[PDB]
Amino acid sequence: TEAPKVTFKDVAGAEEAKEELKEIVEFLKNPSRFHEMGARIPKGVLLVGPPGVGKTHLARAVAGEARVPFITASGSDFVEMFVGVGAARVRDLFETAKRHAPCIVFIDEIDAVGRNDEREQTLNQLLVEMDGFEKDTAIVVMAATNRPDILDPALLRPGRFDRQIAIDAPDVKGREQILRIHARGKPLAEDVDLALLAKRTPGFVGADLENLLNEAALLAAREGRRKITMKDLEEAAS
Ligand SMILES: [Hg+2]
Ligand SMILES: [Hg+2]
Repeated sequence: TEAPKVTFKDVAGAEEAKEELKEIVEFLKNPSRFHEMGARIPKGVLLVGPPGVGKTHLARAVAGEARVPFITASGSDFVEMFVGVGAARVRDLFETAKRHAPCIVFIDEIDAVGRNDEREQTLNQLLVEMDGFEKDTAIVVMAATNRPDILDPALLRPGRFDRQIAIDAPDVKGREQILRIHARGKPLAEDVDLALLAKRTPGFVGADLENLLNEAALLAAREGRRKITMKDLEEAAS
């Protein structure tokens, strides 16, 4: 019931995405206004971009910026459940979401569902739940993927995820943020400059930054060293 603490001011980069999401935010902040105005918002937004680019974080920031609940679920989990259970769970998800107007329902790993009885049954239920939305339903469904081209076309038809928003690799601030988060718990030498590390890793995604630190940690750990140095980070980079 408590909206996330994360807001747009906490999201580095994604400047274009934020612009395109302004409309969703304003709707979530005052759904009654858009209803009375007879306006019409998507209700289905797909964030497109590579893994470790901050897609989930941004979606959470939308709920935070609008100070509205952020209800999460995983397409992966749904499909892992017994045949029919994933569908039943999809059903439970939207029934619960409807008791919290307005809100954001975020389906993680939509690829698992949109890309086998389990998957199909889960997908058909999601399709039905989305078509089941009335123009008055104060719900915005968000999802994320990097391969929108191999996604079941049905998920992109009008009334569903008919709004896509590109999310590129993190900018220098995004990378620094990712690096600082993953550096927690790792002993760094005084000469370690995470800000410089971010500047010198343009194009890197969350996974690369994570393996860079882990690989630096392993080197220092293997050589029996007590602290990770800037050189270790530079060596682990490639
Ligand atoms: Hg809702
Ligand atoms: Hg991360």
